[PDB]
Amino acid sequence: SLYDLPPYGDATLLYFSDLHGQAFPHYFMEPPNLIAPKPLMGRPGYLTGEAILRYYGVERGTPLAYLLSYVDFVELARTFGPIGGMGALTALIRDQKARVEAEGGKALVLDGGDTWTNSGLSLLTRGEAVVRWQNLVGVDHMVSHWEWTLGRERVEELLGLFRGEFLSYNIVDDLFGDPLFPAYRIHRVGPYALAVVGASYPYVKVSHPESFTEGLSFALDERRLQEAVDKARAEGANAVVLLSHNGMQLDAALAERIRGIDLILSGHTHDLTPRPWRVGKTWIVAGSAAGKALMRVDLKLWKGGIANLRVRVLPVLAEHLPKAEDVEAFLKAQLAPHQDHLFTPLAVSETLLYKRDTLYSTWDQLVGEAVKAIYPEVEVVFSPAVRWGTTILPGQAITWDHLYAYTGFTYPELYLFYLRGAQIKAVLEDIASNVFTSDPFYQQGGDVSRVFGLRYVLDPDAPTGERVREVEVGGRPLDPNRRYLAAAYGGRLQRVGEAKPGYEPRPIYEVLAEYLRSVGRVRVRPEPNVKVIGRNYRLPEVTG
Ligand SMILES: [Mn+2]
Ligand SMILES: [Mn+2]
Repeated sequence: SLYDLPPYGDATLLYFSDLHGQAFPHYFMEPPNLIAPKPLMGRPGYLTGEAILRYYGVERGTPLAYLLSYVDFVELARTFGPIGGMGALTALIRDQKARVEAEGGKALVLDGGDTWTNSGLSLLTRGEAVVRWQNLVGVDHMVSHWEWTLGRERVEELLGLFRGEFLSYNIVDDLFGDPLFPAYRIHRVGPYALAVVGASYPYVKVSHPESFTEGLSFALDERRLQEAVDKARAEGANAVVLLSHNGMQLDAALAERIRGIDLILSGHTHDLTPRPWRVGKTWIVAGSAAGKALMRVDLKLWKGGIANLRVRVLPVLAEHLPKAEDVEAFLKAQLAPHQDHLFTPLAVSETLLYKRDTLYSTWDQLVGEAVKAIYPEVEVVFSPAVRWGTTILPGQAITWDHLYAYTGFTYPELYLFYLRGAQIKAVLEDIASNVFTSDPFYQQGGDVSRVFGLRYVLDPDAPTGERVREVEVGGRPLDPNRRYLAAAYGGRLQRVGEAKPGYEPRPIYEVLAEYLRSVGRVRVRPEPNVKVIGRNYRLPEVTG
C-alpha cells in the first residue's frame, strides 16, 4: 500500500507543484531524453528511462516506475490508469493530512507554483476556478511563475481570493526595490519552529511578454535570499524550507552558496526525486507536474535544522483513490456550460503523442504537420519546448481540453515571418548555449525548441557557436543568405523576423482544431530530426 504509511517526525509537508491547471485525470509521460553537457551527466534532473529507475532503486513495472520513466509507458498507463485530476489529488491530500493530524502531527500543504494556468478550466475563468479549487483543498502557501501570464492586475485580484498565504522573497518593485509579498512564514511544529521561505521564478521578464510584469523585478538576489533565511532563524526558526520555483539545478547551485537552507522543494523543472537529493548541507525534493504525484515529506526536527526526513512520492492515481465529492461537484458546475466544447473528440490519435524531451516530441511534430498543412508556404515551424502538457495514448481521442493543455498560453498567437538562414542557425545555437550551460547557476530549466521542416546535428559538449552543425532545411543544406518562411508560437522569435504580409496572427489552438477536425485521425511516428553527438538518443514505444 503506497498510501498507508506509519507515523514519522514532528512535521509533514504535503507538496505538489506545476499542476498547470490540469483539472482532470490524464496521462503525463516523463521525457525520453534529458540531455546534459558532460559535467552534469548522471545528476537528478538529467535522469531518464532505465537509468532513472536504477538510480532510485525502483523496480520496473511498479506504480512508481510508471510515474518516473518513459519505459513501458503505454503498457503501464493501461495497467494503472490516468494520473492527476483535481478530484483525486484532493482526496489524496485529505487522506494524508488526516492521518498525520490523527497521529498528533502537523501537516502543511505546499504548492510550488505554475498552478493557475495552462488548461481549459483556467483559460475559461482566467485562472479563477483554479484558485477556488485551491481553497477547497486548503493550500497553506504557494509560489509562482506562469501565474503572471494572467497579467499583474488579474494576479493581484486572484490573490484576494486565494486563502493560503502567497510567499516570495524576490518579487520587488522595479524602482524602489521593496518586496511586494512576505519572504517567509514561521509555523509552530510542536516545540520547534519551521520557516517556509518562498522563491518565484527569476526569469519571468525574458520568458513572457514584458507587459505582464511591468513595474516588477523577479531577479534572483542571493544577498536578499540569504538575509531572509538569516532573519527567519533570528526570529526563532529552527529549520528552514525553501518553497522554490527557480528550477532544480538553480536550486542545487544555491544550496552551495546559501547558508541555512535545510530542505528545498523544487518546482519549475517538472522533476521527480523518489529519494531526496543531497547537495551541500541541503536536501532537495522535486515537485513533479500536472498533478501526477503528491510528495509527502516527513521531518524530524532538531534545534538547528532537520535531523532526518522521510520522502515518499505518492502517485495520484484516480482509479485507485476515493472521490473528493465537493471537488467533482465544483468542476461539473464550473464546466457544465462548456462540456461539449471541452470534451467532444476532435480526432483520434493512432500512436502515442508525447511532449516532454530535450529535443523532439511526437506532439510537437503533429503541430508542425498541422501548421504546414494549413500554411503550405511555411518552411520551418518553431514549437515552444515547454515542459507542461499532456499525453495521448494510442487510440485515444484528442479534445479541446487537450489542446488547451498543450497550447493554453494566454498569448497563443501563431506568427508567420521570414528569417534568414543565418538567423535559424543562430537561434538554435543560442538556445543550445542556454540549455547546455555546464554551470547550474546559469540554468533556466528549459528545453530546445522543436523546428519542424529542418534536421541537424547537435554536440552538447562543443563550444558555443559550434554546438549546431550540418543544418538542413527541406532536404537541402541550410543557406545563410536565403529567406525562409517560418512559423512560431509561444515565444519571441517573430521579433527578429519579417512578418508575412497578409497574415493575421491567430491562436495556435484554432489552427490545430481546424486541422484535426478535417483529418479525423492522426498517426505521427517518432522520427527525430536531430542527431546527438556523444549521446544515445532514446525513443519510447508508441504503440499498444
Ligand atoms: Mn511548470
Ligand atoms: Mn515554471
